[PDB]
Amino acid sequence: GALRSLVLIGHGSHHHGESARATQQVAEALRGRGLAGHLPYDEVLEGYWQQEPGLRQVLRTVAYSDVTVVPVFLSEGYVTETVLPRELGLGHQGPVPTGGVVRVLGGRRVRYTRPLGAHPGMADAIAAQARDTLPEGTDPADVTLLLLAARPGNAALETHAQALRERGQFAGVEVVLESRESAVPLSEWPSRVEAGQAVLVPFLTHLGKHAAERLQQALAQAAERFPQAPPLHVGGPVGEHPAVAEVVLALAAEGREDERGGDIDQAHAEAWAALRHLAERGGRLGEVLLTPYGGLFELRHTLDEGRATLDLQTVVTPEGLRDLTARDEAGRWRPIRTWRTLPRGWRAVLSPADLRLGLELLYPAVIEESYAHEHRRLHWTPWMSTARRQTGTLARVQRATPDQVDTVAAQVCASCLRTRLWAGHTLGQTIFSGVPGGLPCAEACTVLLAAVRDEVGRE
Amino acid sequence: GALRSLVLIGHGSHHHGESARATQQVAEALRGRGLAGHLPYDEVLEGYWQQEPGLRQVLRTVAYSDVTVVPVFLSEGYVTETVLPRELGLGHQGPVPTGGVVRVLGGRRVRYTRPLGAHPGMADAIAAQARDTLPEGTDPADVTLLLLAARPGNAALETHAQALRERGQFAGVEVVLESRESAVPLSEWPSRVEAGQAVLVPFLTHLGKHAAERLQQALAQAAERFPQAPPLHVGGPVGEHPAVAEVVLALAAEGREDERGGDIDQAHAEAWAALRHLAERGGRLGEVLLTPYGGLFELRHTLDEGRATLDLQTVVTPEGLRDLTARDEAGRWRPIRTWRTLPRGWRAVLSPADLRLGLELLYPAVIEESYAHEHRRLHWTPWMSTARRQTGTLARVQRATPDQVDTVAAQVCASCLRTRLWAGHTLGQTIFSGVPGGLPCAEACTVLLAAVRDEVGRE
Ligand code: SF4
Ligand code: SF4
Repeated sequence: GALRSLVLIGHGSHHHGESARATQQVAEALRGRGLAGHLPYDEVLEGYWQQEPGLRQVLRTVAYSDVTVVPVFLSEGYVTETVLPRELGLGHQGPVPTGGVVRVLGGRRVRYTRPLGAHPGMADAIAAQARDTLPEGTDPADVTLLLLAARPGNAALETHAQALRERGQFAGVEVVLESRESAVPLSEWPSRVEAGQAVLVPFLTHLGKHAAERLQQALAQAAERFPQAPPLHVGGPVGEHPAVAEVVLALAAEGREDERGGDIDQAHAEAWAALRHLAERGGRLGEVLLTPYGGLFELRHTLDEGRATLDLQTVVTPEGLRDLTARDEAGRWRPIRTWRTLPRGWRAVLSPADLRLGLELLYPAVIEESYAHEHRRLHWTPWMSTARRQTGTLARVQRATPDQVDTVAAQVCASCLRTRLWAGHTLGQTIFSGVPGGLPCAEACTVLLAAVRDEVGRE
Repeated sequence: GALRSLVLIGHGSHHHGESARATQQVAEALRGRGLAGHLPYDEVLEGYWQQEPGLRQVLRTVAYSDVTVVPVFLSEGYVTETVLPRELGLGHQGPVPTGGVVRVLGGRRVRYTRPLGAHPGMADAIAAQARDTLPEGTDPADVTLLLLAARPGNAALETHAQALRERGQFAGVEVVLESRESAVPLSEWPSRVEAGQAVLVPFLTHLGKHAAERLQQALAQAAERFPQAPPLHVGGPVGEHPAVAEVVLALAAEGREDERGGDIDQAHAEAWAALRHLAERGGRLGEVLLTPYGGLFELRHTLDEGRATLDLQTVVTPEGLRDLTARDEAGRWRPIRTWRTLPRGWRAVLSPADLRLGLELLYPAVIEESYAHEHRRLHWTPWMSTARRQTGTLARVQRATPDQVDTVAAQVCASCLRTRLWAGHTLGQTIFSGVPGGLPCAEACTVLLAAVRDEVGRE
């Protein structure tokens, strides 16, 4: 009853899975330590800007009254200083204090940290990535370290670069930058490597395919210009290296003000007790069938009821269930997990201990929002409140007519299991009073907002 | 024990519902009479070119071994002479003579008639619509009868226009043409009227919203060009008039070489015996929950399991159920009824006598195909064979590579409940083995053919 939640925030995407992969990797590694007894947290949850579990939903999902939120982002700017605290409801803008933003929201102590890329331990993670990218014999002393920035003035990266120069285990360290579409152009890298070899580490959480193409073109330009250039070993993005989890832990601690921890959140616990009572009877939630299976719980798609075990792909972890359900049957990403697009073909066998994380990853926010609606205490947010928060390209949703929003919502939300309470639709029973398809929507989602944007820009 | 089936064939659509409502209106009227005892057919079924029940499916749905197929088309031309016979598998092209084309296919004797538009009874239906359209005091001999054709070469309508002149009930009779996108265009109609009034009857099964705006547009042009034009009364499409049912009956009767009749098709009868068995125990079929309800049956969406009965819209006829499931929750047409897009919010209560029609209109061909697959005898048609039947802009599907079709099918078919047997996908268990989402796909559908056409076109 000194209990604490860690939340990790990633960018996410409507379309590309890689963009959640760094957050999901680190989350699972830290839970792993929790299983082993070396985690100063009692749970590790995820939230995303551009998919579910969303920024607006993530504090509804935390089990405990003491929460630490760490941004798994490598730059300090718009997204981290404006977008994430605004969507989180932290009422803060601009530079984050070292040590973080401390708030009281819900019945909850929340502390929002500086981003991952700001922590000095990122210099260690870079160096480790670089050494792991080399071939079995090679003295780093003979290797020049190239650090690939995503944008021009990443002040943190320059700092890490100078730390690694001083520590002196590389022949040299250069910051490289791809051109358009002062740091050294990647297309020129051999002009800076007079002897030995080079190694490239992207200072990136991940590498999407357009980005990867920009990069290999840059390198092909280099090689055309310098046809006998040093051997170059190209690493993966530092955001996927195992060391980032240790950096996340250091960031999470620095700035902590109170050492007491928190307590369990009662509303949340009540929701999950109801969920357990249902799982024990057997029951259905969305497109998922839950079946007690001795001392375990099986989950499968309701369409796959009665289907032979060996005609299914079985998993036995919450994470493997998440992964199997991340894309639809065409292989396309599912950013809104309540969409009526859950793929067939899978089975999950879960321990009683793992059931909650399993459902929370499969259907984020649904157990808690449903239970709250069942008991008429789900408060929802009108379109106007949502539209008025948006900045960037999304601010334009503010000039959508109520006809435009209804028309777009009719089309978008038809794909979804939820009922759009924020648009005046009503929901009388939920998953907790017998109805598998009875799920509340409390607020216009990121896929709806983008569609309204597009409609508004069509003129 | 002389048993016979009538099959009505319409155009249908991927996107719009009018193009089937004419066929559905006639079919439903004729089933009503068959209960009043006043029908020479023991069932009335539907099939469509561009939606389910499709031309490839409809004959497998017929209960009897003697079948009459009437095209509800107001033309007699390439579509009725070449396309419908080719898709139905009749082994016929060109002119169909009065009395039909007779074939033995499967176990059935099938007679394919001339189209609705070719029967001389259509003059009576046109006159009746004309009379109904006049201010009900009006005297016909004071009125010029204008007949709107879709396209220029409607020789059948010209035949009728001449019969109606000879009857003489009207001041005169002229054909005019829908606007492009030597009978005179509708925008010139007063050039063909010498009486002091006119009545326009569209020789169409239906009038979509596009074509309706264009008709209004043409009428505005006529009114400017001819400020002296007399008053025009505008009737709806003749295809929607109750008098068309009597013409269909007359067409069905012409040429029945005999008055013997047929027997029950045993394969079809077996599949419905299997379904009845499943129904008395309660079962799930795709996205539908089938429950014994005393001596009737209840159907609802599986997502609505447990939902309060009074929160649902109740229907009690197969046709009502069909109408309520015709569109998705965005109001978009569902041409392929096995798509995972069945709307929520309804319940059907059906007598045992209505169960089969109910299920056949809700999910065309699913019962029979599923039954046949479990008995290891569902015959599938390979892609290249489908592609090769096609003509026009659609023949372009013939250019798609195996990878191109595999790529489009993964994207399109992801929306579908069915498993593409024709593409080498296998299905080990169907609805009849207790798997709600186990449904076979025996042949590429019109929605997938159009998607492959667009892909080839884009590349
Ligand atoms: S806004 Fe619409 S699509 Fe998004 S979660 Fe809500 S109901 Fe679903
Ligand atoms: S071709 Fe694909 S979308 Fe069409 S009915 Fe078959 S499985 Fe369904």
